[PDB]
Amino acid sequence: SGFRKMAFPSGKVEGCMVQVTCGTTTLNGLWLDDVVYCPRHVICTSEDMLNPNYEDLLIRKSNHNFLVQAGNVQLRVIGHSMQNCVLKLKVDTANPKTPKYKFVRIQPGQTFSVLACYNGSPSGVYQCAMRPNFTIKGSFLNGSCGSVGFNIDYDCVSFCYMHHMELPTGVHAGTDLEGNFYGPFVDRQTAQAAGTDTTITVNVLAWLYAAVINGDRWFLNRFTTTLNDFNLVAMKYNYEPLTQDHVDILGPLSAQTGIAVLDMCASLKELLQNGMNGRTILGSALLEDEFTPFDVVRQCS
Amino acid sequence: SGFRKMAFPSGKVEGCMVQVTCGTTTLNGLWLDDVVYCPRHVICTSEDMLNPNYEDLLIRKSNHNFLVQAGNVQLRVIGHSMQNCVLKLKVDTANPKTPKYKFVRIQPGQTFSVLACYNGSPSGVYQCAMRPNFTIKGSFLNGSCGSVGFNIDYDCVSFCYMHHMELPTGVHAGTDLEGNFYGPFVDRQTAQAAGTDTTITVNVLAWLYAAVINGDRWFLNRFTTTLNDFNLVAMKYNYEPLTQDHVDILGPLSAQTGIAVLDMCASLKELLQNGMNGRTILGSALLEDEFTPFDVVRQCSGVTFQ
Ligand SMILES: CNC(=O)c1cc(Br)cc([N+](=O)[O-])c1N[C@@H]1CCCC[C@@H]1NC(=O)c1cncc2ccccc12
Ligand SMILES: CNC(=O)c1cc(Br)cc([N+](=O)[O-])c1N[C@@H]1CCCC[C@@H]1NC(=O)c1cncc2ccccc12
Repeated sequence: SGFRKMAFPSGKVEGCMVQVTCGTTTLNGLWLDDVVYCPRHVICTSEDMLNPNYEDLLIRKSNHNFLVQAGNVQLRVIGHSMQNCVLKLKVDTANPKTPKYKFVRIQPGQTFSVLACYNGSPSGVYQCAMRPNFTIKGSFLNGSCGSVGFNIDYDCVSFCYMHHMELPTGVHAGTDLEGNFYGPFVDRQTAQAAGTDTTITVNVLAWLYAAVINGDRWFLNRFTTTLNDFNLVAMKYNYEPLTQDHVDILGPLSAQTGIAVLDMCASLKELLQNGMNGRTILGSALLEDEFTPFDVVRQCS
Repeated sequence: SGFRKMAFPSGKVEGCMVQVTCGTTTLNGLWLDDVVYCPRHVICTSEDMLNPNYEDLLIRKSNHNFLVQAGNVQLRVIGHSMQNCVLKLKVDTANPKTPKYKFVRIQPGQTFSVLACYNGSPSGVYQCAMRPNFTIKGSFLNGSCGSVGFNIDYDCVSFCYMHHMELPTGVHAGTDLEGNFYGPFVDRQTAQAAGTDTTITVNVLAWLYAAVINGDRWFLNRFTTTLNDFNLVAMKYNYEPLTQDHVDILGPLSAQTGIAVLDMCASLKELLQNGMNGRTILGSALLEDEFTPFDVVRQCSGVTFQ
């Protein structure tokens, strides 16, 4: 028992972290097989960032203009290309520590583990959720670009995020590993306000099921609601509307606990309307929305 | 910016995790050089657990009763011994992925990362604190015994915890890597109770400094308090007494923020008495006590590891 914010073991990703330097600009890269992936803004100077022409900036660089270092050892570049917002550097050798991997584009509300790196060396590993406004509330400092987010399934690493920037509100924005940004953000130094965020309804429901599994059941009530009646309450408290696909994804947790999803929604409605009255759920005084149903299943059997 | 419950990179420890099977029992072992360390209760049947005599039960086993697998490679056991509550199995082959390591016994309130493993496979990593009652509030299922907790200094892994059991109240208990339990617990299926816990004060102060570093300042005030006056309020709300040593280790965070420790203590005193008035600190409606001053510095300055 117990329920913790748990990241995947980072070893398989650590073996892929390199340093990428173009001019004086240096950030982290992801070395998989014979390709190194990193944010394309490594080819920009600070003044370039205000209004970059990435296609022009790329021709004025060359294979020799890229300095890739794997553990203080330099790698040699044999090719350069740009796919959306990621730079791809073909190198001399396939990484011998390349894990079984895929590139995936996650949906908002899905979670993943981030390996925060600086100069190609890891600082820490933590769990994040792709927020409905396509930011993530990460922990990143200057030099962290190129750090990646990932999930690990039975020995295959699914890379889903590469870090590009911190917005003025302190949240983070990035691309998938094909270089397409999550959300409407762009790799330019310009006003880009993230839209207002919302609470991930299905994740909050997943976490309440985790609480019931761990013995917290004071919030269960005898009432029920419909999907439409619940969604009227959700919009009032800035919760994502609940869909039938979300109900189905909670099916495993509803079956293990015997609590129907729309019954749990009735419990959630009361929690939104009345608060918690000085109680906690899984040690939290607030409703937690960065655990997916699959995150709950993994820890809660 | 941002502040997360952040674990160490686990790769170095992942390379040491093996599976240990004795009879119908399988749990995790830690393979360092040519030795595998694991909970000694792997030699017990369920009936043995009610009142085991480990010295007798170990005399009754042999090298061949132990099946050790590192991934898909079987390792052959050439010796078995017991050091307190840990079993030590000498194997023919040294782990080529053995990192620089030490075995340390941590103090209550200190933090570490747990690499949750099952059948020798790492499943997840998270940060936890050694609670003042010498339990940890972990996330563990059946088969997790032998999972280890650790810290990393540059390239050296300091192992400090090996998981042995879940108490009936749902918290977790274990040993250092010399086999000595943290707390008054024993590896026996018998009535056992953890003592009453307290809040780790120096960690709450560290976390408040992390909040200021991240721009949360609404809880700051113009007052300062004395050590004694604070401790009078702290002990009344089940907080650990604040010591001069705790003030000194908070020094870097105090200097980086320009907020004196006893100045922050005035904020903590008001927070303990009055709550947050519907506000949050680093996204939490409660005071967090599982970040040490060193954890805060490591995360907010970008300390890295091999
Ligand atoms: C801060 N400002 C922006 O992050 C930013 C904002 C916008 Br709008 C657009 C871009 N853009 O287009 O690349 C940005 N990235 C910067 C531009 C050049 C390359 C990388 C730069 N950022 C980091 O190094 C960085 C990453 N993570 C957390 C941080 C925390 C503190 C300081 C810096 C970071
Ligand atoms: C649950 N019960 C106890 O864990 C327990 C309780 C007491 Br009282 C004493 C011991 N003791 O003496 O070892 C215990 N360990 C068990 C006995 C034999 C060896 C390993 C056993 N535990 C696990 O497999 C385990 C570990 N962590 C979380 C779990 C969650 C659910 C189920 C099992 C676990």
